[PDB]
Amino acid sequence: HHHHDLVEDSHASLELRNFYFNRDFRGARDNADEWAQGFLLRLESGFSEGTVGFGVDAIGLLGFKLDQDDYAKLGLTAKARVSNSLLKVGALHFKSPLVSANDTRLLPELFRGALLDVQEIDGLTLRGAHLDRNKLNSSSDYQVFSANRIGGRSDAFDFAGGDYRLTPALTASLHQGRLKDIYRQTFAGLVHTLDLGRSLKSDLRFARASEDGGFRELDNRAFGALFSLRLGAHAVAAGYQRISGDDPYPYIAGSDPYLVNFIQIGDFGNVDERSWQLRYDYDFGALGLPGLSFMSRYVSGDNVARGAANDGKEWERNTDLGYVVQSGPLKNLGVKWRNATVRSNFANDLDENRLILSYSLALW
Ligand SMILES: CCCCCCCCOCCOCCOCCOCCO
Repeated sequence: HHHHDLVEDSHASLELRNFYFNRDFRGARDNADEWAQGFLLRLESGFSEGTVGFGVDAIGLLGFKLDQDDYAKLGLTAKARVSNSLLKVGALHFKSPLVSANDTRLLPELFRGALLDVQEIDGLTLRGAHLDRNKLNSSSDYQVFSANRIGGRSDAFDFAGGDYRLTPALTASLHQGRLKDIYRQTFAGLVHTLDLGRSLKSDLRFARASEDGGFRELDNRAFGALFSLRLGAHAVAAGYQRISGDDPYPYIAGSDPYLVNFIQIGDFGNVDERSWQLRYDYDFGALGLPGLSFMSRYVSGDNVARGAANDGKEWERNTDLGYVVQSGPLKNLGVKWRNATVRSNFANDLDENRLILSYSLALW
């Protein structure tokens, strides 16, 4: 019986987040501070029997400040399954080259709309979405979209894309989408994974955007290259990014851009910006400290447009230090410290600390 299949096969978890966030400006008059507690209840039902299985997911968000992020929200999502392909309608949170929901604050950004994931066929995975609302990570209400830096107003985002495995090691991607009445963007990607005794990942990105509808003329191009070398417990990555045209890298305001040099604070997607990144990771497991992690990265950008000049420059340093409790009562309890420093000649200098204490508990 259907209703009961929904429950019998359902799963659920609760996540607790305690979150401290600090922004210190070099213009101290813009210094923000926040201490908050969040709760996230995730409910995923099973599917009703048949060719097309139906189900329902829910996500409950509660946040309050401790000193916006003072709210409660429940988002429903109807779903429909055939073979291994999935359609969702309602509240959405997913990642893709042209649109990615953010979850780096207390509570996640959500979109409203329809998302369709077609199961991998012959090495090919197709995805598509129609979105019509954005709910910023820090707020409870759904609003229409605008574009980062660029502005505009839009009540529809659409995209379709394919990810194709040319071989087991090489994946090619092509996504096309539109933020209605603001911009159109197309993305092509190539990713090579070399697994030896140790690994090298090569990630190439190219995206072009222009205006849509009656929006002011818009021209942007963004090329990215990221090479990530895994060497035992060590990892080093080098990234290169170049933004071109009259306009900066467009994306839905509030969301995450798919730029290889997008980091804790900056996207390095300013007009004409050229940037390079070095990144290091160490996993302390082999050493005997499973659960301890460290990450450090640096990005330097130049060629940024300042009026008719191109002498804008910036750099940002990030450091992540994190520990997950491995055993005992408090098992799965995780603490993470994210520290960022930014300096530029076209924006304000900033130091930022994020401290996140998180605990996840399976209900069933
Ligand atoms: C948490 C502090 C992060 C600072 C980064 C330190 C850089 C670590 O580089 C060490 C790499 O050294 C390679 C080891 O040299 C090979 C010889 O011995 C290897 C066999 O144990």
